[PDB]
Amino acid sequence: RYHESVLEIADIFDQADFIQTSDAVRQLRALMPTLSTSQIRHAIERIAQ
Amino acid sequence: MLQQPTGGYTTLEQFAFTIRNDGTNATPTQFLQLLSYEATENELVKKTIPTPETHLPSARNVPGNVYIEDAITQALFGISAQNVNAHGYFSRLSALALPNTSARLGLDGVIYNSETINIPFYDPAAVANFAATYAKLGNASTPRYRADMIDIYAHVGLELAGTDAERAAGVMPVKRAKFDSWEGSLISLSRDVVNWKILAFLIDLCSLEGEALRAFKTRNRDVFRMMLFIMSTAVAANVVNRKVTKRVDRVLEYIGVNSMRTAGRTATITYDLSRHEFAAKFLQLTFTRWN
Amino acid sequence: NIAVAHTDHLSVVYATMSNFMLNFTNNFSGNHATFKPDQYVITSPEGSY
Repeated sequence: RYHESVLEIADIFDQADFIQTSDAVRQLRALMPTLSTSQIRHAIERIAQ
Repeated sequence: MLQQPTGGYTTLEQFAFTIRNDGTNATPTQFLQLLSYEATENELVKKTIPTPETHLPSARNVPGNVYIEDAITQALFGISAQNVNAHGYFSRLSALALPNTSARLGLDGVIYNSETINIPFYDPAAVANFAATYAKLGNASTPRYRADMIDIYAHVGLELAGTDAERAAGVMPVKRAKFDSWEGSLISLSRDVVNWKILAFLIDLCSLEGEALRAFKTRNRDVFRMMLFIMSTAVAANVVNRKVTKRVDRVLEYIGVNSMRTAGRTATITYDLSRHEFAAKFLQLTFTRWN
Repeated sequence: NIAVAHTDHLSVVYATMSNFMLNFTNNFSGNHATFKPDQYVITSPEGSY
């Protein structure tokens, strides 16, 4: 055994640019109901009109 | 469930090899006396025989049961035209080569998957050694395995027509063998020697020990010089029959030298390309065991 | 554009269907290097196959 979980590209690999690292928005990001490729596509579609 | 007392199944009246000729039925020994021969001056010298390869083919899974025995004879001395046979269920034999197997080999010439009710079969222990030598006959047409269909025949002619005065030196003069005949002749001995129970012989060769092998080879060096004669006229270059006043002789062109196509055509038994590879694989495998 | 609706809604389908009433044999193939059917046979000692 070993307790297996998931990591982040948000923690290791921080760059002031290209990886948005603000914990206020890390708190914001940890709320949405798990987006796919179609959920995020209709997101950049409703914001158009 | 017959057993051998080390006399072997050949020391039995159950199955005995007898040719029919002369208006009555005779033993091979009586026949061969008629074969008289001269010389034509092309020295047929005894070469060495290369050892066979140990690898045994796999008996591809097969339901039902094939008459393993049938094909062994139906290829060697088969009379009726036999078509290509390089392919076939010819290696189910190896399924008897392993120690504990249930597959049994009956009398008559079949290979059962499971011993069934009311069928007499050879002894499961002495049929094992027969397989670890003859199941090797499965790969008879695999390239890079087939024997050579030329040199073995030199060995063959030194056997049925070689006076000992010659074999003890390893060299002999090519002979032209002619016996006296009747009607069908050569074709009649084939239709005859086919149903002989060859398995009843070969099993003995791989089991019987020095005590009863020197004695076995002495009483059966003739049943061998019979299924070796017919197998030879399937090679000879000519079969033309000389004529006396009322008598007829079956001069055979060149016993012991191998050509590629039958002299018989219509007069005698005939081989095929697929069979030339087969006879060389048998003749090679058997000689090491015999000699 | 397929994988999301392929490894979620269709994934739970096999997960349940694996253990039906009638299904009984193993058709597993997670190792193409070594796997055989291991078939059975109906045989009688009185000549049947």
